[PDB]
Amino acid sequence: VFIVDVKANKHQIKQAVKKLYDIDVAKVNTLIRPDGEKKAYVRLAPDYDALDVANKIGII
Amino acid sequence: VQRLTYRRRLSYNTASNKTRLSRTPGNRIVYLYTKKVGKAPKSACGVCPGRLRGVRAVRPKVLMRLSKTKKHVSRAYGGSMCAKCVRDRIKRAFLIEEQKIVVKVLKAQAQSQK
Amino acid sequence: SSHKTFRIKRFLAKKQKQNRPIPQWIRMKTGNKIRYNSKRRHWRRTKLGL
RNA sequence: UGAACUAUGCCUGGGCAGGGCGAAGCCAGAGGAAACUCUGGUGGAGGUCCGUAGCGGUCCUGACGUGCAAAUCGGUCGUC
RNA sequence: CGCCGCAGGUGCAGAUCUUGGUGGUAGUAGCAAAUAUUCAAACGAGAACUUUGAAGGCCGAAGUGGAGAAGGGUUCCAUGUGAACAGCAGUUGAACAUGGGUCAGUCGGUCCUGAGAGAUGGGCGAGCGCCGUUCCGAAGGGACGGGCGAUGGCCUCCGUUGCCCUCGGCCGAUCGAAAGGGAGUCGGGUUCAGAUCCCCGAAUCCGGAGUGGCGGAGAUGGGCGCCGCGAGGCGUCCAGUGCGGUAACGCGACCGAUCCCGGAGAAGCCGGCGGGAGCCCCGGGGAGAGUUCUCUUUUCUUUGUGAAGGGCAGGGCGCCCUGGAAUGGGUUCGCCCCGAGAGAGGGGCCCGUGCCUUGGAAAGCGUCGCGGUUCCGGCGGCGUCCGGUGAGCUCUCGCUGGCCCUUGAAAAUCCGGGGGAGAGGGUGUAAAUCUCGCGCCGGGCCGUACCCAUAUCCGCAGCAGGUCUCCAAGGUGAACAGCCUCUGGCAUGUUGGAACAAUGUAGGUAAGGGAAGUCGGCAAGCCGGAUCCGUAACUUCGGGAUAAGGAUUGGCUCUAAGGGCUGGGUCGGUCGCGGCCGGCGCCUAGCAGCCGACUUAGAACUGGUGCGGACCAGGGGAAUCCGACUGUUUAAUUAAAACAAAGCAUCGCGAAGGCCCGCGGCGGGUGUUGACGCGAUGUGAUUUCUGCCCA
RNA sequence: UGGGUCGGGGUUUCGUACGUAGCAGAGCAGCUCCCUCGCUGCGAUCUAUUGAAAGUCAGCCCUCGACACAAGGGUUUGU
RNA sequence: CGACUCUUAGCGGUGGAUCACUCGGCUCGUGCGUCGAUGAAGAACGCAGCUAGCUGCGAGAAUUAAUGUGAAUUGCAGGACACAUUGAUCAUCGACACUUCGAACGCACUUGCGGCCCCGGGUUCCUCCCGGGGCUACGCCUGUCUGAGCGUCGCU
Ligand SMILES: [K+]
Ligand SMILES: [K+]
Ligand SMILES: [K+]
Ligand SMILES: [K+]
Ligand SMILES: [K+]
Ligand SMILES: [K+]
Ligand SMILES: [K+]
Ligand SMILES: [K+]
Ligand SMILES: [K+]
Ligand SMILES: [K+]
Ligand SMILES: [K+]
Ligand SMILES: [K+]
Ligand SMILES: [K+]
Ligand SMILES: [K+]
Ligand SMILES: [K+]
Ligand SMILES: [K+]
Ligand SMILES: [K+]
Ligand SMILES: [K+]
Ligand SMILES: [Mg+2]
Ligand SMILES: [Mg+2]
Ligand SMILES: [Mg+2]
Ligand SMILES: [Mg+2]
Ligand SMILES: [Mg+2]
Ligand SMILES: [Mg+2]
Ligand SMILES: [Mg+2]
Ligand SMILES: [Mg+2]
Ligand SMILES: [Mg+2]
Ligand SMILES: [Mg+2]
Ligand SMILES: [Mg+2]
Ligand SMILES: [Mg+2]
Ligand SMILES: [Mg+2]
Ligand SMILES: [Mg+2]
Ligand SMILES: [Mg+2]
Ligand SMILES: [Mg+2]
Ligand SMILES: [Mg+2]
Ligand SMILES: [Mg+2]
Ligand SMILES: [Mg+2]
Ligand SMILES: [Mg+2]
Ligand SMILES: [Mg+2]
Ligand SMILES: [Mg+2]
Ligand SMILES: [Mg+2]
Ligand SMILES: [Mg+2]
Ligand SMILES: [Mg+2]
Ligand SMILES: [Mg+2]
Ligand SMILES: [Mg+2]
Ligand SMILES: [Mg+2]
Ligand SMILES: [Mg+2]
Ligand SMILES: [Mg+2]
Ligand SMILES: [Mg+2]
Ligand SMILES: [Mg+2]
Ligand SMILES: [Mg+2]
Ligand SMILES: [Mg+2]
Ligand SMILES: [Mg+2]
Ligand SMILES: [Mg+2]
Ligand SMILES: [Mg+2]
Ligand SMILES: [Mg+2]
Ligand SMILES: [Mg+2]
Ligand SMILES: [Mg+2]
Ligand SMILES: [Mg+2]
Ligand SMILES: [Mg+2]
Ligand SMILES: [Mg+2]
Ligand SMILES: [Mg+2]
Ligand SMILES: [Mg+2]
Ligand SMILES: [Mg+2]
Ligand SMILES: [Mg+2]
Ligand SMILES: [Mg+2]
Ligand SMILES: [Mg+2]
Ligand SMILES: [Mg+2]
Ligand SMILES: [Mg+2]
Ligand SMILES: [Zn+2]
Repeated sequence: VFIVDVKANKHQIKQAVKKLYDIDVAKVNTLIRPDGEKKAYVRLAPDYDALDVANKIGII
Repeated sequence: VQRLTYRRRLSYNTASNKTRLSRTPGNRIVYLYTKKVGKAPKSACGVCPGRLRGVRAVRPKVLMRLSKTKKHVSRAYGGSMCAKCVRDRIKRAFLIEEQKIVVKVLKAQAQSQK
Repeated sequence: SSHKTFRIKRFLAKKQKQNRPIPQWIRMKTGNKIRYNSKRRHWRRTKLGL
């Protein structure tokens, strides 16, 4: 789960997460929060685990 | 009795909001949103009330994904004109053209006099 | 309503973030002269412009 | 500057229990010289009748009248 | 601040004076619309109001239930606080504080056009501008087609590029619907709060593929010479843009452009029938509960199969073939149909939401247990069964009618056909091509929480007001009536306790009389449903009419009548205790068995004459005036005799026009019109009349 | 001794309770080695038990039966 | 006796007059007298470690650079900062940058949808998908290119 720029679309979120975390993602679901920020649910590819990626990202 | 609710935000009994009752594997009754009833083509003649046979009655945009056979009949004007009016036009074309020969011959034999 | 445009939703977002109590440390600032957020809005008393 | 209330035209949607009366058309039977007539069914018309929802607002000149309400409430009512 | 001068926005009790503050009134009015609360316990300093349990009630499916649109905008959800606020209180909250929460190719927006809005050309206008929307425009910037070339390069040969030829009117930009049109997502699980969006599993639409992804189709057969016992082989020549059915039309594809034609989109209201489903009801079989003082094989609950395919029922056909009908016949509740082809026989097509099947039982649910993973989509056992009814209710599909001086959208979008410019290959393990099967890739943007109202919207408020919709159980009953109940919900509507004075508000009863009351029967009361009788004057013959008036109505035990399904066989004369043909027989006044709704009529018995026992539920008649009727009207004192109306009469006008708008344009409305039409008046159905006067 | 609360009796209101029994009962349905005229059910209502049952001071009358409770509390008042 | 009521006084409440103050106005005067398609004014949305308003700022967002200055900012925290192999803060401001609407400019907006030319990626060049960059308003002037005319002519 990420907080992203409101002007970024699903394609841009997909590329952004791919290069600066070196992971492959399956799909991106997007909503705009009531506070105005955009939230992205980025589902990783089956061969990637979201737990160790979050561990090395630092959001455990 | 278990009462029902709409599953979409359209809350009015409009022509695009028609539903039918369905029993799920979970043993509950739910609304299933039906599609509009399609119509077979009417004959291109415009003289006979019945709609065409041999052609599936679906909504117009469904015809894009149907095969050719399901949308016509193996005959001249098939899927556009009824068989009866095709027979009438075959006979009418022949007889009128034959009658053109009659008037052509008739003046040919009548022009023998100066 | 549930059906809203992006501009209306963005407008409601800003009105929501600015409807919060003032931070406590503000009163400690020299020459503060601010006691409380006088622009607090409750959804039931006063309605938004739009 | 206003048709977010209201007035009217247009566009596109949605909606209106249960009963009564019984128009045309039709069937059969009967009486007729004919012209035609009578009887029993069938049928289901109508800015039709009783009456819900809805819409309206007659009377109590009822309640209230610093009200629940800057026009509301009860019963009774009109239309359906 | 005094004194000498100077200068004023220089003196308050009033002005229903301005602003601010404070009294008496007064601990007063009041906290009284919609039946209702009680017991115990918990937390807590504190409980009429919070929570849990128990009990008694209410909403009673046209809800006080479950979900939406508009509007609100975080009110949603957890935890905490307890100042203020929630007109008593609160341990509670839509309050306050801190955090959290809205996930989509297939639900909408987006797209289309509607009534309409509106640029540009043009016209007008001092001017900002506004008129106009096809009108006073050189308004097509596109195209597979062909040619000239650049060879840009995997220069074989196909993609590019510039120009030319040819073809080309949405003849009008653009905007305009979260209820119209508009391809395609369903089932299960999951949260404190999200799900048709997340997870799991099943699909599906659109778009793309140049080098072509795989199959299949096109498409691969005949003739003649020879070899070869024959089978089978070689050479040459000729075919081959599929095939079947009399037909309706069928089959998996089934070459084809500009152009043309057509279809779908795409159509009102109402009636009556029929099919299907969901619900309701009835008889059994389970599982779990309830009652058991006596009875009750009893009462209650529950007892699944999505989309998408395939097959089969069922419904419909104004579809075909044979054939030719009066002694007319078929046929509906009604109708209606037939030598322009009835009946009958045999076929074809469409829909198929029903059943079976893949999905599928692995899921779900109900029960009985066993493990723990503080709080496992844990594990396991068993079950998820058989039937019957219907003018039943609700959706849906279909058929057939009725009504209109009313005829009930448009456009995006998709498809079929007609025509045949072309393209394809030389007999190959072939080409062009393919709406057939499978395979590969993608679907961006915005919305999505919650309330949706006797507390989340508007009305100054948690205001008896207002605010658009969907679903809809049992009994009674004509019924979506009223009354009671189940699912679901709530706590009596911004307080409680004690009493039961007057006066009130709301609701009842009252001997005898019966409108004597009053402006006036105002108000109240009488009547009331259904069945059987029986109904006048008058009348526009339709009505009046439920006229008026009278009788009956309960309970129980019966008795008749009103239907549907099957089977009606004379015999081994023989063998496929049963079957092929027949010597072998007369229900033909129809029987035999089984099954099943309500409804009607009659009778007996019976109760203290009570029985539409609550609920529901017309007082009636005789006249006069006005308006014909139905309709409309002063939102907030007048619902009427007022307005309207059909009918009647009159007037203007043939378009260079009548009437009307316009500051202005030869601008605009009637007018997508043309005298059976528009425009302007009066009168006000029907009937009967409408006299005299043009000074 | 007192006044209460129950109970009892009296009064009075309504009208004859539940259960049980009946060869009462319009009738109807089953059993007939049975019965020689019967039995087994359903059945509103009827009869007897039964002027029964139920209520009756809360502002009815009398109790002397039962039970507990009643020399208790607070505030004031002087010629 | 007390209550109650009235008058006066002390004290205490209620209330905010009076007085003193004034980073505000009002008036007069002076010098300048400068907006915008190189996108103005105005609007919207964002930007702080803790930040709602005000203020400042624009994805480089309570500010970068540069220059002057010379040890702070400060509510709290944090970490800088030899002040010379250059520096806190503040001021100035000439470099750079400057989101979306708005004359607002591809078309349209209470929404959304295009077209053209380059670059990168999936392609593994051919054009489909994704991303990035630059263009695509009206009027008008000079010039340019491409054209039209049974306008006037010339030659054939
Ligand atoms: K076909
Ligand atoms: K009727
Ligand atoms: K729409
Ligand atoms: K109608
Ligand atoms: K059962
Ligand atoms: K189980
Ligand atoms: K063709
Ligand atoms: K809503
Ligand atoms: K009292
Ligand atoms: K009187
Ligand atoms: K009427
Ligand atoms: K009236
Ligand atoms: K005119
Ligand atoms: K007149
Ligand atoms: K005269
Ligand atoms: K005259
Ligand atoms: K008895
Ligand atoms: K007795
Ligand atoms: Mg989304
Ligand atoms: Mg729609
Ligand atoms: Mg099914
Ligand atoms: Mg408006
Ligand atoms: Mg309006
Ligand atoms: Mg009527
Ligand atoms: Mg009526
Ligand atoms: Mg009223
Ligand atoms: Mg009054
Ligand atoms: Mg003065
Ligand atoms: Mg004064
Ligand atoms: Mg009081
Ligand atoms: Mg009160
Ligand atoms: Mg009730
Ligand atoms: Mg509700
Ligand atoms: Mg809440
Ligand atoms: Mg309070
Ligand atoms: Mg709050
Ligand atoms: Mg054109
Ligand atoms: Mg549009
Ligand atoms: Mg929810
Ligand atoms: Mg199934
Ligand atoms: Mg026939
Ligand atoms: Mg199972
Ligand atoms: Mg053709
Ligand atoms: Mg929701
Ligand atoms: Mg209210
Ligand atoms: Mg409000
Ligand atoms: Mg207001
Ligand atoms: Mg009450
Ligand atoms: Mg209460
Ligand atoms: Mg309330
Ligand atoms: Mg009396
Ligand atoms: Mg009397
Ligand atoms: Mg009198
Ligand atoms: Mg008198
Ligand atoms: Mg009255
Ligand atoms: Mg009469
Ligand atoms: Mg009787
Ligand atoms: Mg009238
Ligand atoms: Mg008249
Ligand atoms: Mg009115
Ligand atoms: Mg009025
Ligand atoms: Mg009135
Ligand atoms: Mg007349
Ligand atoms: Mg008239
Ligand atoms: Mg006694
Ligand atoms: Mg004082
Ligand atoms: Mg600097
Ligand atoms: Mg739009
Ligand atoms: Mg010339
Ligand atoms: Zn035809």
